[PDB]
Amino acid sequence: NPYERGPDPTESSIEAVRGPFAVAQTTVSRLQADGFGGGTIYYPTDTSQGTFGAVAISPGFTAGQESIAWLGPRIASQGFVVITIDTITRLDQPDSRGRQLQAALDHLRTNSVVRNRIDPNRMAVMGHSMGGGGALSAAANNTSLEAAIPLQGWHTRKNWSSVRTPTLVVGAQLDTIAPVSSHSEAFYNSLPSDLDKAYMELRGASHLVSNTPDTTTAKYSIAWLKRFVDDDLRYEQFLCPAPDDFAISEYRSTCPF
Ligand SMILES: O=C(O)c1ccc(C(=O)NCCO)cc1
Repeated sequence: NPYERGPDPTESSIEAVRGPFAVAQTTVSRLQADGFGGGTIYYPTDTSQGTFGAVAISPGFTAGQESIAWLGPRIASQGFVVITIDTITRLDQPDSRGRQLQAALDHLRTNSVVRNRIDPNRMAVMGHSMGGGGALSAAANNTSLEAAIPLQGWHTRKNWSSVRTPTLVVGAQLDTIAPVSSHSEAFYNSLPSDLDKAYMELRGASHLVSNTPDTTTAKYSIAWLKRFVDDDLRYEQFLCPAPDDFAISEYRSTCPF
């Protein structure tokens, strides 16, 4: 596997706030951005091991970059190019949010500071609440995406039988804004039964768990991005079987992958 980056993983390594790769960040202004409201690109400086996969993360309704900013460097420090985006308007709906995620990804293909650091064939999308519903719409409109992770996602669309991208559904047990029963779990159930997928429910968590550094959210999101954006079979140990975490209230997967 030529896409493997960094040393072999442990529980502490996937839990670390910053991984091995030192990270730097560049900004894309609202004017510089074609198809989204701008954002911050986090990237590893060490290029000696090769290019990295790309990840785009979207915020929720009326939210901006800082609700998801802590995910940028945390994920990128494991060996990824991560752009956290602002939406074009504060009221953009989940279908629009999936486009701004794809436009942010495409913008990485031609970004000057990053395009030499990116493998444009291995990209993933992420999002909180409506940004999570957008992450599903971006996968449902681009079967070449390698991973999708809606974090407490929200969407009026319940049937996702057209997603072909390995998807990690992260719901919050005590979510009232987007309850897992009618949202997150409904998304996992309508995904293809043969798709490499997994539903993870965070114990005692509200809708706001992703707006602040949550280690459980970070560790499994890293494992998913490794196993699927890098095809890194070293990270399957953390997904198959069910993780032993009190932080996880429920878990269902298509393991082994
Ligand atoms: O971001 C929020 O504060 C928010 C956005 C949308 C709703 C809503 O109307 N969803 C009903 C469908 O379950 C609620 C809260």
